[PDB]
Amino acid sequence: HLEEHLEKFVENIRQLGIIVSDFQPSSQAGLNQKLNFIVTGLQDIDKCRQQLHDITVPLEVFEYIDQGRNPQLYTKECLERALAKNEQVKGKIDTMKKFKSLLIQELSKVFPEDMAKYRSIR
Amino acid sequence: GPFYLMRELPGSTELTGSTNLITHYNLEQAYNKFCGKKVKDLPGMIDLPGSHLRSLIEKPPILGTMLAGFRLHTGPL
Amino acid sequence: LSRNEIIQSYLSRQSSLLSSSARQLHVLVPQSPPTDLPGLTREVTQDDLDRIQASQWPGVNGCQDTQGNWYDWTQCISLDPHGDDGRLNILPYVCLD
Amino acid sequence: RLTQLQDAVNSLADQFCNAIGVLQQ
Amino acid sequence: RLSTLIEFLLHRAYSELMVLTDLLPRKSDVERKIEIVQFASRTRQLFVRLLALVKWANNAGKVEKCAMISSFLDQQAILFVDTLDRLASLARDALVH
Repeated sequence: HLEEHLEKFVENIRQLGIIVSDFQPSSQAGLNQKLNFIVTGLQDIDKCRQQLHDITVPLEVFEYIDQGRNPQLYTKECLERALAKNEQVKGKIDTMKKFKSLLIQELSKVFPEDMAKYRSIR
Repeated sequence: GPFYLMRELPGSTELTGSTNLITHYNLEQAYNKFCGKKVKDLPGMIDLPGSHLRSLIEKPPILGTMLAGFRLHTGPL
Repeated sequence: LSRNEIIQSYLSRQSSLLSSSARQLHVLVPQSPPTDLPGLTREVTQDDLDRIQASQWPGVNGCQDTQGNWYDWTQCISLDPHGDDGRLNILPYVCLD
Repeated sequence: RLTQLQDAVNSLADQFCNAIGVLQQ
Repeated sequence: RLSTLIEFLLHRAYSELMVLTDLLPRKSDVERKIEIVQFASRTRQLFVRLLALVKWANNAGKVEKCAMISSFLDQQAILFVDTLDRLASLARDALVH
């Protein structure tokens, strides 16, 4: 909340400094100076506000963010891959169950004793 | 128990491959939003919000105000 | 250990089937409650010794089979338990050269 | 005969192991 | 937490860039200190964009770890099936012995 607002203010100050550097010395150099000082003070205040919390950095999430993609792009692809994997193992298990049922029917046709005990097992 | 043989039936369980994480954790909405976004990026939003270094930022993430104001001189050219 | 190639899998079926292999199946042998020494304490009944040497004893001297053909221990029995062309061939129990 | 019986028992397992392996694969 | 540490590191990098811009404007030329300040400002803007992306990643959808755990469980089940097959293999190795 407040940290996002501070980051947005820092981005706006960066844009203003870039515009002042690009335009002309006419733009008050003291104005950009005070802007940079306020930006440093706000960065220190944001560090103080965010100095004891969370702790869960360990992921390629940074590579996906720096890989010209958001969490819905690379994260979406990862979630789709996980969904494909989970759907595939379910198909595996279902086909295994079907083959087992087929062989159970065949072994019941083979021996009544086996049918009688497949029934005790069930 | 004269028959012998005859071992234990497993007993039904809820953890199966059946339920996709879409249904298992009720993320069925996250997958739908992902498909919608794929049918429709962060770099695009950044280039739209601004005019248009990444390695230095990643490395940084992995790791007298009056005098500063006056020191302005000898620049802006 | 991946295997699973259609060719690799097909080799497995032929090799396994070869080692293993209308009933034409051996006559069901009813269990005998008294055995020649412990069960019937019959000890040696000369009759038992005479029967083993020349008479047909269903399990002491041979395997009866169905269709009536009698196969002695030395002989090899060819039988067809499944309803298919392939026939289980049972090799001789004694195999005395 | 008895060696054939032992090999047949071992193969009965061979087709179980192989069946389950194929399934997981 | 981690975002707070990232913001503190970004502030330290901004202070270092300000010191470098001071040194450049001091020993740097008029058309050099301005360029160095513009480069430091671009770096600070990139760091702020990276912080915004980190916030968007900490937010948005919070199920990534859930999907990763589900995939890990599926992989563990597959590994258990493979271990069962290898156990059958060692059992049959003992069967020939």
